[PDB]
Amino acid sequence: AMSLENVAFNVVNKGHFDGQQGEVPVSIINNTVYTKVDGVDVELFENKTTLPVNVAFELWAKRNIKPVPEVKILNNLGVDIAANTVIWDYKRDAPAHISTIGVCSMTDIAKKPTETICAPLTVFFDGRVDGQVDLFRNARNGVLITEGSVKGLQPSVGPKQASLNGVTLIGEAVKTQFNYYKKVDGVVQQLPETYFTQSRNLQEFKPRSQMEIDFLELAMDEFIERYKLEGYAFEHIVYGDFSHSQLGGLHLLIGLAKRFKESPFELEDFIPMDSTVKNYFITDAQTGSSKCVCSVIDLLLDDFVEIIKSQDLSVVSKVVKVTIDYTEISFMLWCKDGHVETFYPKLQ
Amino acid sequence: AMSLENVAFNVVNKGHFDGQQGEVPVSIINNTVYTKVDGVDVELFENKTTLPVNVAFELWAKRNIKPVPEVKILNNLGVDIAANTVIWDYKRDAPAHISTIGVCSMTDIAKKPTETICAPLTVFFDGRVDGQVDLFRNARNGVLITEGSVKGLQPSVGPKQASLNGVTLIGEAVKTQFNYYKKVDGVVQQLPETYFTQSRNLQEFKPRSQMEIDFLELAMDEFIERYKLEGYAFEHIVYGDFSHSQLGGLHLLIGLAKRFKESPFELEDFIPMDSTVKNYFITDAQTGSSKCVCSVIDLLLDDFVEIIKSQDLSVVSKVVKVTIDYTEISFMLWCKDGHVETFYPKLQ
Amino acid sequence: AMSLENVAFNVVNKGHFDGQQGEVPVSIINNTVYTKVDGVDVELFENKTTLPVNVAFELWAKRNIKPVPEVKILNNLGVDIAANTVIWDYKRDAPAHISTIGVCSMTDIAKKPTETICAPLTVFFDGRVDGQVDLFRNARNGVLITEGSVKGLQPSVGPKQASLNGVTLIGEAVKTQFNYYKKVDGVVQQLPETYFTQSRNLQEFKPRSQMEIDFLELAMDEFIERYKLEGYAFEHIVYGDFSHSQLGGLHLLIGLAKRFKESPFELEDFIPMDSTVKNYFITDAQTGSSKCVCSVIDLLLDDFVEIIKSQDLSVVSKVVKVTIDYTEISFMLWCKDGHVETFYPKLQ
Amino acid sequence: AMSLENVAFNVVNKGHFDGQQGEVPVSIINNTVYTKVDGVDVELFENKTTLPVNVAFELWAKRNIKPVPEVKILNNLGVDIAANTVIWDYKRDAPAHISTIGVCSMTDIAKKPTETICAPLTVFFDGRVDGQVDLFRNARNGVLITEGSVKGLQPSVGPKQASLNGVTLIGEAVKTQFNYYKKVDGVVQQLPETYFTQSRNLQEFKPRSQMEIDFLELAMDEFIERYKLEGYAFEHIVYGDFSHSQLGGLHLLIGLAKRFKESPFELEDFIPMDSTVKNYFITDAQTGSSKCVCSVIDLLLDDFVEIIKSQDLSVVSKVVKVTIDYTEISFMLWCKDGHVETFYPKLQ
Amino acid sequence: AMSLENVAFNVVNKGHFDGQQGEVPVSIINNTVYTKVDGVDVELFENKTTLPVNVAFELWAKRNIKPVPEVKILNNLGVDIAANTVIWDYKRDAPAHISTIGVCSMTDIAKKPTETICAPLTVFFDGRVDGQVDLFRNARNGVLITEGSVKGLQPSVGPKQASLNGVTLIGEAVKTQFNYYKKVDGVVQQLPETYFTQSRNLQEFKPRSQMEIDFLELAMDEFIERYKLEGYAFEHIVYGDFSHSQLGGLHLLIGLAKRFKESPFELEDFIPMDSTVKNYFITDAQTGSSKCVCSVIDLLLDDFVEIIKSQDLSVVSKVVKVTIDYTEISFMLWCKDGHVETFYPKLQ
Ligand SMILES: c1ncc2c(n1)NCC2
Ligand SMILES: c1ncc2c(n1)NCC2
Ligand SMILES: c1ncc2c(n1)NCC2
Ligand SMILES: c1ncc2c(n1)NCC2
Ligand SMILES: c1ncc2c(n1)NCC2
Repeated sequence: AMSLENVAFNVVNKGHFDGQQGEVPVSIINNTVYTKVDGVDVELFENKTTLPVNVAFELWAKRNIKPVPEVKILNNLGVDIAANTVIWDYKRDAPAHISTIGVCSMTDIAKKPTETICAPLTVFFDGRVDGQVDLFRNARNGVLITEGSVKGLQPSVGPKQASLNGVTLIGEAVKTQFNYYKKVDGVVQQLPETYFTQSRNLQEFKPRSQMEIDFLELAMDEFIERYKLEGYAFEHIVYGDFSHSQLGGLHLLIGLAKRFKESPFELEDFIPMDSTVKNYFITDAQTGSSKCVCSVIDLLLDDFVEIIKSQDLSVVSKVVKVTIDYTEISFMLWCKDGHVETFYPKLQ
Repeated sequence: AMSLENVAFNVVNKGHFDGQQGEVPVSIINNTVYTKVDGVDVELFENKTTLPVNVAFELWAKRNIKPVPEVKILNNLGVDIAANTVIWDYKRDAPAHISTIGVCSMTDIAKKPTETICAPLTVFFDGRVDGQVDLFRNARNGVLITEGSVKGLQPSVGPKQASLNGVTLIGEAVKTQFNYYKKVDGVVQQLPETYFTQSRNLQEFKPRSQMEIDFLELAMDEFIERYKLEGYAFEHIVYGDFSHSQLGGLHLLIGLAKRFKESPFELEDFIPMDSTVKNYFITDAQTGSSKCVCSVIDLLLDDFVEIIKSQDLSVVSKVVKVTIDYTEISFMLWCKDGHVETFYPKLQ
Repeated sequence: AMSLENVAFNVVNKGHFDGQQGEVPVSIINNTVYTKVDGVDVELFENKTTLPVNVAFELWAKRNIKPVPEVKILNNLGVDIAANTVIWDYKRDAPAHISTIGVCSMTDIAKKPTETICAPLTVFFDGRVDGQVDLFRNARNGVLITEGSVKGLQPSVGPKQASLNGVTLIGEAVKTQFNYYKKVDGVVQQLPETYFTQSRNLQEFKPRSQMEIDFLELAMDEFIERYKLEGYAFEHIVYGDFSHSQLGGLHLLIGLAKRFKESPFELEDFIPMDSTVKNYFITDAQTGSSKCVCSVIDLLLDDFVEIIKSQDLSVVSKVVKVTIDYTEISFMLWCKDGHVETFYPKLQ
Repeated sequence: AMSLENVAFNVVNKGHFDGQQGEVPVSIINNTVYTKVDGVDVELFENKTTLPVNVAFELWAKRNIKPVPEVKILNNLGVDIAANTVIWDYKRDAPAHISTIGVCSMTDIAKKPTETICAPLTVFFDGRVDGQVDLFRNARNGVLITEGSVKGLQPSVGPKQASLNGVTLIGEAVKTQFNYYKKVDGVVQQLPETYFTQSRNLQEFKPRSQMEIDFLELAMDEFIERYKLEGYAFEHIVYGDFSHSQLGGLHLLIGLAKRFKESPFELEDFIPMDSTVKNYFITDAQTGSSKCVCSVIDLLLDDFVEIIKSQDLSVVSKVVKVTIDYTEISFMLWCKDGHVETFYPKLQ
Repeated sequence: AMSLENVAFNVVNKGHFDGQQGEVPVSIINNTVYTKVDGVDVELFENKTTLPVNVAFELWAKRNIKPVPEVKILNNLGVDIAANTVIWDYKRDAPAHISTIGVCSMTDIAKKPTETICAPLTVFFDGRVDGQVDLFRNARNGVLITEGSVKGLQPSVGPKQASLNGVTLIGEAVKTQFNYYKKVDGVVQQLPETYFTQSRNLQEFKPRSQMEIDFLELAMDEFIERYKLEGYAFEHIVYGDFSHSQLGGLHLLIGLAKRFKESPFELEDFIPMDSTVKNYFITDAQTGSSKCVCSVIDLLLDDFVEIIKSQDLSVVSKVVKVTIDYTEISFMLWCKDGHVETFYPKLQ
């Protein structure tokens, strides 16, 4: 007996949809859901989605409140829809997927992932919910996450971090590192060996290795000396060049974090969504050095050093493909006289 | 267990709210309520009110579908709120009253009219619903309608016509002529002697007397001759004067109906609401004769003749007060040399 | 002391803005202006313009309520702005001009047309308002209308009809036929010889000549015989050909009116604005004969006969230019063996 | 002579409504009020209320700009409406009350609180405005605030802090501590002995006692030792338990402030309004420990210590009612073997 | 071949409009432009302007991404429109000018500034774009900026700072200090000698002189002693008086910055636009001292000291006009016994 007033009752009393019985008075005006409290309207939800306000309200209330894979991972794995849950995309303030399965009568394409409409779609399954590992085994297409082993299925160890209510974290009181499994056309697919992005923020950036501590503490020339990075263009790629009108390099988040401590800069997120590589229109406030499309990736500095040091530096220009977050990231490598000139996530 | 989905289910299956159990998927977008039918959205309701879309939807679904007094009568009698029903105002496409009693959780000020919040409000009671005659008997303020006699209380015979789903009609299969009772501060009022407006349309106008048949059939001069109306300015007041830039007279609906048969005209309803006297910005299409504020009343021609023939014609200008639909309508009477110059509802 | 509440007071009490003092409570919700009447909101105005709701409300309230030239005439004469009035475009439900002069503080570019900002704009002047003939005399660019003669200036007799509150009519109680004058860069122009469109409706079409009476009364072959129209393709151009999937001809409003009496058809007005030539996507309901772009002109049948009879019929295809409503209308004339095949307004 | 353009003139020139004469051009688009400045539109107000945009604009402009009681206090005292002022609710960005008295023609239920419509409503009166103490004496229901004594009326000393333009502060240049008086059904009511919440922020939290300084400075075990809190579950209730998936305790704002200094966390305010007890969906970013409904109260630590130490610890579970901000706050007390297990504001 | 889908393609791929060929799917809902990415809608733009959403999207995409004069300077110089660029006003989130020249088909009044419609408008020209210095020489009205000298034109050295993508900065990698030129009615105008505002923020305020360092570091009485400011009311004007209900003075941004370090305060920007002098409704959080209209200017402290010390202190009250940002700023000077009482930017 699903209703707008019951979803609102659950939000008000339980903090989210919790299957509880009850109704609260609701008013919908434009794109906002309000509830009456002591004679006045109190805002419960502001629709930022392209779905109808009451529909987006129910999907948000029905969001998964357990640690779930970050939307960039689900996207990189080709996930189309989730089985009997809503993965809320906090970066877009919208459902991560267009349709649902057994969640909301307006967006449901099926009540169970076993329905034939779900066979061509890559359904996300959560091994923490009863019966979902079995539903993945019977699914034609799907991605499964588990906390432990599944007899016969070869696991892929995912990232350490997961998203819990929009907070990306490495769990201590909860498990956030999952085993990942994928099936394409009824066949279990081998997930590739991959690096993982660290999902850190510029404002609250923390080093996760002795190399990262040394990058943030040491001066540019002594860090490059200590880590034998001469001829790898870290001065351009990681530290950044703010001497010309066009900002040079600055493609690693740790380099932006180091700069941010000394002077501020504007990062225009012109495609605001979760992705392995992010594109920003950057304007350095100290110098006025700027770049319309500055691709940034948050790799652990050691992982980036390992990628660039593994490269052959004998050709003028080549596409270097690196698996990051299960996806193929093309990098552009420019060399001269056996030294790196630039190395950046190739702007497609 | 009131809900948006249940109100929508009732509209789709029963044509209105009928207390039936069930839910249909609903989407709200801007001011419209849609329901999904075979994968596509079908419009159920377009909000024309100043209330939230979902709230207006429920009050419209919960509208009274029996013949009810026309909103102009309820307003003239000082009705503030209705007891356990919604009087839908079809002229405004909105509820006739701001609040409800035992109807909708968002608009309810009380569940029963016996609650102390209803004591100072003139509550509308319908003697056709069980226990409402007794709720009026106990009420401090109220208006009661009945189909027959009430013990001890003397009735005021109302108009022949009532509104059934927005259709104003004189019932043949249903009773539309009610007895009216009114209480102010616990005292049963003596409702005054009143004329009633006829609530006719210009396009489907029907005469309701031999004088009205003769007005529409005969020529102007022979009707005035037959009914001894010389000196009463019917040529100006009722027939209308389209010879000058400002349209002269034309204050009786029957006169507009007669004109409408010969040539069309635009009637701008600049305050669209139900009222005893209506104001229109009229433009006669044949002549180009026009008037910004042309007050029109739909009185039976015989009743209008009685009013104008019962006035003293010895003063240049005076206010003539007439009880019409229980309200005091002021008219402006202009005379010269013992004859009428003009007579018009000075009301809005 | 202009205000929203004062404009609303004027609309409610005077039927339009009349400079009266007073205020009524107003509420604005989305694109609608409401006013409170006995505790409930009554709609005063629904904004159909691309201007802000309160601004469009004031321009509509301040609309010219005298017979004014039809917007197609003002446009054809290059009118940019009106002097101290608003020409309301009833076909678009919007002001005919972007800006105003001495009308509304939000849209005013000047308070008087003598301000230098108005010098390059063709200002519309109304000789019926005191001092406007003299403001046109001093203006660099302008269009003047008068009811009589102007000293020294030679007139161009305009169309018989004018628009009074959106009703196009030939005045009997008011004058609708104006003298037109135009100045370009300080020089009084000689307005060209022009035909005028008749501005009739399909539903209320009336013949304005003995030829038009004969077209509507007689059969196709006897009308063409009586008026010696053999070889002029009136069967195709005026009567219409509904025998093939593509509707043939039907470019004169009188021909659509004749057809409309026998059987209905849909006319999709895909560019809804006032213009000399109109384009309709027509679907004949009886036959299913249709045409995406069917250009229709409302010319007096005698004027259309004069145009087609004054053309050289010796070339396969050529452009025929005709001054209609002061503008140059291009027609496409197609001939074969000295007879007309088709003739149609190539205009939009 | 109230108007939209006059309210806007006052906002632009005086920073709020100040009864000044004048008008500025205004445009309303969707839910925003703009004014023209140097040819471009400048936003004056964005409507976040469920009232029409122009109406909410006027109530916001007419907001009380003197220190006023925090909305949680007015609500806890049953205040329905204010006398001749608007208490703006900055937490909701909306008027604290639905209707007004002598403020705005659209929301006014009366011009003076002496009107009979105000008798059943608890009207807020401000003794700092001339004649309001007398109006409270004549009011059937009301709440009065004063800066000093009222002859014969027994005062209740309110909180030290008040809200001045949305800034909660303890006044040094202005008086913020008021005497409070309440009347129910014509009878002056004795306000109960009460504790007061401190109205502090997590980000700018300041200790207001030596115990609060010691809580934030000392380690958990030495604070509990110093203040003899062994057996009172401060480790769970105040410090918080982040070791399991469900976050344990954390019901006192000072405990959240201490945690906030070490590591961040998300507090989802799912019912955003001012209240004595707040409910948050909390997610600890360091551990991933979370709780859907975590009730938080900002009491001075000494006051909380006094409440819990006053409890009988001999029963398994009991409801403990404490008067806070004039309202009865139910707490849930869970004991075992003469020691506290948990003590929290009971989730209703 | 301009289109919505091409503008969106440019935003997604180039970070702004870059004349590139291509189309991406777009959806417009209410005031937001979305693009489809991996089956879900991603927000590209939220319209905060009074222009249609698709039109504002194109003007924002077509914004000037080079360092440009701050909107306060362009306004103070009477700039109406820009030549073949869009100056985006980041403080209003809207175009700085109503119309464009050769930018967008919906807002263009002309394709080239040489068109006669641009002659009466003060067109902004950028000497960094080819042919714009010549277009300024031929323009009747205009403002020109250059990086170097223009043969024969007497330059005005502008402010050190410019706006690059909404970041006000003094360029190190780019030039931000321009030469300014103005023409009124075909005649090159001599720009006056002027002081410049510093365009600093309260939160990230940095001193730009030894006097400014001493103001922020030293105590009030020793700074006034060191700089011989006795009798100049710096205690009131610059430091601020928070002892009474009305906040005294506090008209220099550096004084607000010094206060901000010790205690917070709310600054209500009730007219949010870029201007030489700003007006704020300020509420000091520590004391509750407040002022509805507190005019603030960010002059370099030395420049302010120079202005006030240059004043004659022998009259009770006088208007003192100072040229700041090319505009005449009226100050109010109040003296008594040869000493300053107050000196503030006169509230108009
Ligand atoms: C594209 N981006 C950067 C570089 C390049 N091409 N050649 C050397 C450096
Ligand atoms: C106003 N209205 C109508 C009339 C009048 N004044 N004098 C004669 C008739
Ligand atoms: C285009 N439209 C009409 C016609 C034509 N081409 N050829 C003969 C008649
Ligand atoms: C509800 N909440 C917490 C507890 C309880 N019941 N029993 C002991 C601890
Ligand atoms: C206006 N504002 C401040 C002052 C004044 N007038 N006289 C002395 C001080």
